[PDB]
Amino acid sequence: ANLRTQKRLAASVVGVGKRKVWLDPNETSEIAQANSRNAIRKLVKNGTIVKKAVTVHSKSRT
Amino acid sequence: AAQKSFRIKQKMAKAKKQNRPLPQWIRLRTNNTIRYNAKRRNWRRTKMNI
Amino acid sequence: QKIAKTFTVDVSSPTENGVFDPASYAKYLIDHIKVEGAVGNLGNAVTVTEDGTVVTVVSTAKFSGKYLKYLTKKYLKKNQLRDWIRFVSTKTNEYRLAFYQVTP
Amino acid sequence: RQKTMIAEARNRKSLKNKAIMPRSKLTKSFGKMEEHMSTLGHDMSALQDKQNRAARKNRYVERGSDVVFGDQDALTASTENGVKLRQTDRLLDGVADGSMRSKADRMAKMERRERNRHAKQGESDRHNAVSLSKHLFSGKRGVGKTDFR
Amino acid sequence: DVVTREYTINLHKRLHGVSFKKRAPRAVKEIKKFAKLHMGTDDVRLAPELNQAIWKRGVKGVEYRLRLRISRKRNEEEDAKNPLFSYVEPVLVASAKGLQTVVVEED
Amino acid sequence: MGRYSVKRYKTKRRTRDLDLIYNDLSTKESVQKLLNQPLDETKPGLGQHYCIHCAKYMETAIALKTHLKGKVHKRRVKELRGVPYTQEVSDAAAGYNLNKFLNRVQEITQSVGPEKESNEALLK
RNA sequence: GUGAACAGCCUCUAGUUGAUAGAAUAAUGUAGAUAAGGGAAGUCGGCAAAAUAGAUCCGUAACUUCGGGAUAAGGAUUGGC
RNA sequence: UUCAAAUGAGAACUUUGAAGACUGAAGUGGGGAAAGGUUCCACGUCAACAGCAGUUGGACGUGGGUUAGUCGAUCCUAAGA
Repeated sequence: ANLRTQKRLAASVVGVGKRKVWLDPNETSEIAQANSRNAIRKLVKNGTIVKKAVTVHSKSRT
Repeated sequence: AAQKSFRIKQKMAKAKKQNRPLPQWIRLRTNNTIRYNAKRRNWRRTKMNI
Repeated sequence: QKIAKTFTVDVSSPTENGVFDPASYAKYLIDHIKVEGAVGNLGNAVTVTEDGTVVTVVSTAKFSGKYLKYLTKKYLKKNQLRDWIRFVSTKTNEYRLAFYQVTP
Repeated sequence: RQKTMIAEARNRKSLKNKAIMPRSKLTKSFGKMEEHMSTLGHDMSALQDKQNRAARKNRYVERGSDVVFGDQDALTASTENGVKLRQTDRLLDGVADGSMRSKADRMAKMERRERNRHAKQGESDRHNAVSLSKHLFSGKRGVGKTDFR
Repeated sequence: DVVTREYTINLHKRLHGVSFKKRAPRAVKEIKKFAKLHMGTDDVRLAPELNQAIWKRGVKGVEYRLRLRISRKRNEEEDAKNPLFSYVEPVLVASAKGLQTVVVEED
Repeated sequence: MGRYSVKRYKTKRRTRDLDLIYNDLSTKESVQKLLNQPLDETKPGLGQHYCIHCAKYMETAIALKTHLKGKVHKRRVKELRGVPYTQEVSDAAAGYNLNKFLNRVQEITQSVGPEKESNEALLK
């Protein structure tokens, strides 16, 4: 259904922008049911959401 | 503006309380004339000008 | 004066599984160990050994655990066992290899 | 082989634009890993041995308790409410009988018809229209200061 | 009749003289139409991997000769159209030339 | 192509050819006369300070050494360092008489080969 | 980062993918360009169009409220290692 | 802009995933001042509107939410009344 709210809440609780949240299309029922900070923390501990850390910005040629 | 005076805030609070559609049970009376309230207002269309 | 540094890497789990060749790993480390520029010019200063479960390296010259990790992953990809062999560190200067969380 | 591998790597990299998922935290399946293990041609004997290890949640699917409550039947009745939670509804609580509730809903549906015909944005929008424009139905467009561009 | 016959496709045949802005969408439409004409079905689905391959070089720089395979699949139940169904899938090759259509046996 | 190339190599704007350059350089008596002109007014150099190799008038007196130290003049010198060749060489290569071409090359090497070096040494 | 630069150009953190679309590319425009040879010849009228254009060195007239004019004009050079 | 999946009677536009993109830090970001005044957010729902569709909304219906001995006013004064 709708997951933008969950994505925004997860981004806020993690501390990164809303574009840096990964979700599993295979497993969506749990994330749809989850709507609390404790729920997001427990699921990210479970590893259903990744941090997808910052893209590479090399300076070697510089 | 987060700096309104108390009377201004009271006016806005009364406007917010007023802002509602008609209760459904009104139409169940006898010899009724109210169809839809014409005093309903929304922020997009009408401005109360305080 | 100079203090030697020791690093131990344990490959017990995957080698006992049977998808690892510690002797070949030791041979590769001996052949391709690089110190100060060229490869093979080691001045009898850094030695390696294998016992069948743990690979231990003792270095007196310039060396780093990050560089050891880099060489380990380079050999991992050369043997084409990446995406299946996971590298981690048990504690300071001590590392181990393990599987991943397939859990299907 | 090397040309095929470099082509596949170039296809799969996509490192430039967004990101690359870390292999240490991605999830896989032994069903998928079996083909790669076979291609590498290692000892599958000490690999499938971990399959029976998964025999822990196999019995956990059974829980009992009316065979997990006897299918989803309370949801259908609990979702019939217009609003959830325990709070006073100035529309729902006004009328008790369901027949009169349906009557009121029908009355509202009918009543909105006139505004729908008038194409108003809703029961609240009442923006009227002026019959004529002072700035569009007067003046003489002579030389000099024009009425407008 | 579930069959699998890896074909070959050149984009230059059907992307010549088209707007730079819509190179990739034109490629997608031509690919689906080519699958339609060379199979004879009604429902065609593309592969995310093929989408990655076609867009990967660039929006206005799609490579000419790309290798693809087409799989027939029987449609699921309650499909009012037909059991016919085509699914595409990419596969990379060392050299674009030197290959022709080859049917691959089911395994 | 409608750009810098045509705008710089348009038919109006042409330069001398390496063949005539080689001819005048070889001619010892022409070396002095290429610069010892009586007077000129039309050209911007007023018939003074004309670099033969670059084939241009310097328009002043002190820019001569500047252009000589410049790399472009050295580039032209390096280009002139090559063998001149002519249409006869191309004709001989394209399935024609080779004895005459070989005799001409031998005579060139025996007579005018060091002649360019001697003229350059005498001039500078 | 490119450089004199808070110019423009590409990227990072962050944010967006919203503005009706699909099939073919005829004439008549919008904004741009390009054109062999002549080079302003008609055009009220060198007006939208082009030329030098950045930096370093040389030498810079008439006139003068001697403070400017002046980057006057022109010429030589511009890479990589 | 592209593809897949899911929801959904019904998907060029809803959600997620997979790609491509741009804004390029004197931003399409992060806060605010005037002004705006419940639009913030949650839940069920789409006849009326978002010139097109909408299974979506800054739309509809019901509710939740702003905590100051230290932040500003309240204290003082200027041109003024």
